[PDB]
Amino acid sequence: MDVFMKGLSKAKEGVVAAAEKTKQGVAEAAGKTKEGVLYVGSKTKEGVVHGVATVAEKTKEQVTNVGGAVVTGVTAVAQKTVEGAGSIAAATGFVKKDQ
Amino acid sequence: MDVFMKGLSKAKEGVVAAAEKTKQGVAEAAGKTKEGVLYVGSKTKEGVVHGVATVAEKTKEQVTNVGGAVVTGVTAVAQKTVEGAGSIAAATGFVKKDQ
Amino acid sequence: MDVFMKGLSKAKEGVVAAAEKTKQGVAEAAGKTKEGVLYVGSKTKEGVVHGVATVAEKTKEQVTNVGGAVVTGVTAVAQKTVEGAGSIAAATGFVKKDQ
Amino acid sequence: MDVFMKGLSKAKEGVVAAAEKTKQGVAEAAGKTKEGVLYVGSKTKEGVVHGVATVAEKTKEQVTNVGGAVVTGVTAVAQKTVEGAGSIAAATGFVKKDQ
Amino acid sequence: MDVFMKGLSKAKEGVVAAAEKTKQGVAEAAGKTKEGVLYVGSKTKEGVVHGVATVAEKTKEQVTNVGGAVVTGVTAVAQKTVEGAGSIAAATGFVKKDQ
Amino acid sequence: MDVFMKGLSKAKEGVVAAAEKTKQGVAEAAGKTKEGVLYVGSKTKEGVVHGVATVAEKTKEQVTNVGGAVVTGVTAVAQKTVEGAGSIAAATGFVKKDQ
Amino acid sequence: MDVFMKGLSKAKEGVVAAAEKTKQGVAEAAGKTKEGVLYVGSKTKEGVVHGVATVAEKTKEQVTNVGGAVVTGVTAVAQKTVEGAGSIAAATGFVKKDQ
Amino acid sequence: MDVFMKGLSKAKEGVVAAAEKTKQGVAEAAGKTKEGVLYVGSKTKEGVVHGVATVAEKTKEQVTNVGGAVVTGVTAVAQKTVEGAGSIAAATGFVKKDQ
Amino acid sequence: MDVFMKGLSKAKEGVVAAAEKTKQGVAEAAGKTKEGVLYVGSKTKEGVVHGVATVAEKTKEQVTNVGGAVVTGVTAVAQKTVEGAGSIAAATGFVKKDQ
Amino acid sequence: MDVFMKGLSKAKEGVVAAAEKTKQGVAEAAGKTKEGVLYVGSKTKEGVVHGVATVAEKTKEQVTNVGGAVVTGVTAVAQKTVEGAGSIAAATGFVKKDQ
Amino acid sequence: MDVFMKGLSKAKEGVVAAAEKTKQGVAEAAGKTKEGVLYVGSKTKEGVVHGVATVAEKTKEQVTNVGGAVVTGVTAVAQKTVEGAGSIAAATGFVKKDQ
Amino acid sequence: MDVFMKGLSKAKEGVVAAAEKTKQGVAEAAGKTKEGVLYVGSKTKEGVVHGVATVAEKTKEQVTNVGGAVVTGVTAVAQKTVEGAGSIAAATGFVKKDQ
Amino acid sequence: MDVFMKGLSKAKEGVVAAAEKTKQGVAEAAGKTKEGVLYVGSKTKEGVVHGVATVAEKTKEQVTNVGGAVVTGVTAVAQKTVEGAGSIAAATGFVKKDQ
Amino acid sequence: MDVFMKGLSKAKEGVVAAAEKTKQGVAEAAGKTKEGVLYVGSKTKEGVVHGVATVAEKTKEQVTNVGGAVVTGVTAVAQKTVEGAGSIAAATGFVKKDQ
Repeated sequence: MDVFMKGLSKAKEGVVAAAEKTKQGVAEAAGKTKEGVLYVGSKTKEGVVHGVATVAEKTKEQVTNVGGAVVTGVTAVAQKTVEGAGSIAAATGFVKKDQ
Repeated sequence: MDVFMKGLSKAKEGVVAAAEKTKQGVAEAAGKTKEGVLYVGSKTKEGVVHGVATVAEKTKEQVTNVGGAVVTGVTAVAQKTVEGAGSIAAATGFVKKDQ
Repeated sequence: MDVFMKGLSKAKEGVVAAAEKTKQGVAEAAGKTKEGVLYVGSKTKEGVVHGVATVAEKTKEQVTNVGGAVVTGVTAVAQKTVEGAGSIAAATGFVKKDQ
Repeated sequence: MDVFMKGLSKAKEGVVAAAEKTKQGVAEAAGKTKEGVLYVGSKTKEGVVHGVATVAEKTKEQVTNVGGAVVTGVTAVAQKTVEGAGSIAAATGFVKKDQ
Repeated sequence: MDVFMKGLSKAKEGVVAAAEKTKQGVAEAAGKTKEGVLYVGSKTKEGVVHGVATVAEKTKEQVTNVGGAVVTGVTAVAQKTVEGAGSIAAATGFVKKDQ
Repeated sequence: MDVFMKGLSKAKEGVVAAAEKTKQGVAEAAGKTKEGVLYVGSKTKEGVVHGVATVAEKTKEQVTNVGGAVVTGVTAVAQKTVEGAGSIAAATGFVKKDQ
Repeated sequence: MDVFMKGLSKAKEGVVAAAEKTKQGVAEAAGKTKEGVLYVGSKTKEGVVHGVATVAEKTKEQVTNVGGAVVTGVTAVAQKTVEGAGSIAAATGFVKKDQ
Repeated sequence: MDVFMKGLSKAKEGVVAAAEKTKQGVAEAAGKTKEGVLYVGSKTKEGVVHGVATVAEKTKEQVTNVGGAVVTGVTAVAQKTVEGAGSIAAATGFVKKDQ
Repeated sequence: MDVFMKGLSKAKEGVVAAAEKTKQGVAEAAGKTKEGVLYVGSKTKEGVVHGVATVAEKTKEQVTNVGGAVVTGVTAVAQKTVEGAGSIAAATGFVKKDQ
Repeated sequence: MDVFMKGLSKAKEGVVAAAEKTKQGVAEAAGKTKEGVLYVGSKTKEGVVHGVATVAEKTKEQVTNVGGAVVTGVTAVAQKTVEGAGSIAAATGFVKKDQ
Repeated sequence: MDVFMKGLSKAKEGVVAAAEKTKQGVAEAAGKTKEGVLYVGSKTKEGVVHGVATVAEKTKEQVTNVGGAVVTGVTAVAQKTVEGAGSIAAATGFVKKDQ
Repeated sequence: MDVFMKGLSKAKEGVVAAAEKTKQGVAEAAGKTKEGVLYVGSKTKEGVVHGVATVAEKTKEQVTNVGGAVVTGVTAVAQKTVEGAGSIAAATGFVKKDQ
Repeated sequence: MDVFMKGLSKAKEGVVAAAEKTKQGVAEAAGKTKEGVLYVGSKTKEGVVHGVATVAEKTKEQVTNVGGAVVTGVTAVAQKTVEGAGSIAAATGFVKKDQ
Repeated sequence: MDVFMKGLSKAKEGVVAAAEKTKQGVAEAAGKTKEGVLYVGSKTKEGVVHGVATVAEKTKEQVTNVGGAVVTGVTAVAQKTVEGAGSIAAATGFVKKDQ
């Protein structure tokens, strides 16, 4: 009863190798990001509103604007990022050369 | 009953190698970020509002603006970041050469 | 019953190697950041408002602006960051050469 | 029942090596940052407001502006950071050469 | 029942090595920072306001501005930081050469 | 039941080595900083205001500005910090050469 | 039940070595700083205001400005800090050479 | 939109009369009793247990006894309560005699 | 929108009369009692337990006894309460005799 | 929007009359009693326990006895309470005799 | 928006009359009693325990006895309370005789 | 928006009359009593214990007895209280006789 | 917005009359009593204990007895209180006889 | 916004009359008593203990007995209090006879 990602559970010998997120001449934007997160036997409440109550004995109008989580206005621009000749962006996980 | 990521649980021999987030000539922006986080047997409340109450015996209007979590205005710009010739951005996880 | 990330639990021999976040000619911005955080058997309350109450016997209008967590105005700009020839940005995790 | 990150729990021999956050010609900004933090059997309250009460027997308007945590105005700029030829930014975790 | 980061719990032999935060020609700014912090069996209250009360028998308007934690105005600028030729910024964790 | 960071708990032999925060030609600014802090079985109150009370039998307006913790105005600038040729900034954790 | 950082608890032989905060041609500023602090079985109150009371039988306006902890105006500037050729800033933790 | 019991809502003339719970030579017992109760726009939690958690890495048995509300042992006895001759127990709601 | 019990809402003339709980030679017992109670726009928590946690790395048994509200042992006895001749217990709500 | 019990809301003329709890030769007992109680816009916590935590690294048994509200041992006895002849217990709400 | 019990809200003429709790030859006992109580816009905590924590690295047993509110041992006895002939216990609310 | 008990809010003419708690030959006992109490905009904590902590590195047993509010031992006895002939206990609220 | 008990708020003419607690041949006992109490905009702490801490590195047993409020031992006895013939205990609220 | 008990707020004419606590042949006892008390905008701490701390490096047992408020031993006895014939105990609130 094992839960895992990117690995080995029961092996006499093992190798885990990785190369991630190599960037050259890049423009990036993000509102909310979650990377490498584990939840085990826990509660979680994010961007939550419980109760809304609007009561009036006499009035003209009543309105309500309620929101849990909101993301607006994400922009990314890139112009002429790479111009040099012979630019190289390489990523390798595992190189094995034995004699 | 093991929970894990990027590793080995039961192995006589093992190797864990990684190279991450190599950046050259980059522009990045973020509102909220979470990396390498573990929750075990815990509570969590982030960006939460519990109760909203609006009561009036006599009035003209009533409005409410309620929000848990809000992110606005994220921008990234890059211009002519790389111009030199022969620029190299390399990432490797594990190099094994034995004799 | 072990919870872990980037490691080995039960192994006769083991090696853990990593190289992370190598930056050259970069511009970065962030509102909130969390890296390498562990929660075990704990409470947590961040950006929280419990109760909202608005009561009036006689009035004209009533409005409310309530927010738990807010992030605004994140910007990053990069211009001509790299111009020298033969610039190198390298990251390696583990190099093994034995005789 | 062990909780850990970047390490070994039960191993006859082990090695933990890391090289992190190597920066050259960089501009960085942040509002709030948390790195290498452990919570065990503890409470935590950050940016919290408990109760809001607005009561009037007679009035014209009533408004409220309430916020738990707020971050505004984060900016980073970089210009011509690197111009020298043959600039090198290298990061290595573990180098093993034995005879 | 051990909780740890960047280390070994039960091993006959072990080595822990690290090189962190090597900076050259960098400009950095931060509002609030937390590094290498442990909480065990403790309370914590940071940027908190408990109660808000606004009562009037007769008035015209009533407003309230309440905030727990606020960060504003973080800026970083870098210009022509590196110009010398053959600049090197290197970081290594562990070098092992034995005869 | 041991809680620790950057160390070994139960090992016949062990070595802990580190080199941190090597800076050359850098400009840094911070509002609040916490490094290497331990809390065990303790209370903590920082930037806290308990109660707010505003009562008037007759008035025109009433407003309140309340804040727990505030940080404003953090700036860092760097210009032509490094110009000499062959500048080196090196950091190493552990060098082992035995005969 | 041991709580520690940067050390060994139960080991026949051990070595703890560190080199930290080596600076050359740097400009730094900070509002509040805490380094190497331990709290055990203690209370702590910093930047706290308990009660706010504003009462008037008859008036025109009433306002209040209350703050627990405030930091403003932190600036750092560096210009042409390093110009000599062959400048070296090195940091090492442990060098072991035995015969 | 009227909700009521034992009464009149819209009537030019009305009469409400009642005689309740007339007891003679009686024995009564009760565990929990609720009489004449109104709930309007409210929450209510009585005899509630939220969460049950039983976790063991190694053990022999584990059992749990959980209960929300429990009533036990209610008894009533009456013997020869009434022996006098001509005992009367009368109840009347409304007697109207007009001339 | 009126909520009521034992009364009149909109009537030119009205009468409310009642006679309740007339007791003679009685024995009564009760554990918990609620009479004439109104809840409007309120919370309520009575006899509540929130969380139960039982964790063991190694043990033999573990048991738990949890209860919200408990009532035990209610008894009432009556013997020869009434023996006099011509005992009267009368209850009337409203007697109207007009000339 | 009126909430009431035993009364009149909108009536030109009205009468409210009551006679309650007339007792003769009675024995009564109670654990907890609530009579004539109003809750409006309020919180309430009675007989509550929040958290239960039982943790052991090594042990033999562990048990817990937790209770919110408990009532035990209520008894009432009556013997030969009334023996006189011609005993009267009368209750009337309203007697109206006009000429 | 009126909340009331045993009364009149809007009436040209009104009368409120009551006679309560007339006792003769009675024995009464009570643990806790609440009569004529009003809660408006208030908090309330009665018989409450917040947190329970039991932690042991090595032990044999651990038990806990926790209780919020407890009532035990309520008894009432009456014997031959009334023996005189022609005893009267009368209660009247309102007597109106006009000429 | 009026909250009241046993009274009139808006009436040209009104009368409030009451006769309460007339006792003859009675025996009464009580642990805790509350009569005629008003709470408005206030806090209240009665019989409360906040935190329980039991920690041991090595021990044999550990137990805890915690209680918020406790009432024990309430008794009332009455014997031959009334023996005289023609005893009268009368209670009246309002007697109106006009000419 | 008026809160009151046993009275009139807005009436051209009014009368408030009461007769309470008339006792003859009575025995009474009480542990704690509260009569005619008003709380407005105030705090209140009665019978409260905040923190409990029990820590031992090595021991055999540890126990704790903690209590907020405790009442024990309340008794009342009455014997042959009334024996004279023609004893009268009368209570009246308001007698109105006009010519 | 008036808070009151046993009175009139806004009335052209008014009368407040009361007769309370008339006792004949009575025995009474009480531990703590509060009558006619008003709290407005004040703090209050009665029978409170803040912190409990028990720490031992090596010991055999440790126990603690802590109590906030305690009442014990309240007794009342009455015997043959009234024996004279024609004893009268009368209480009246208001007698109005006009010509």
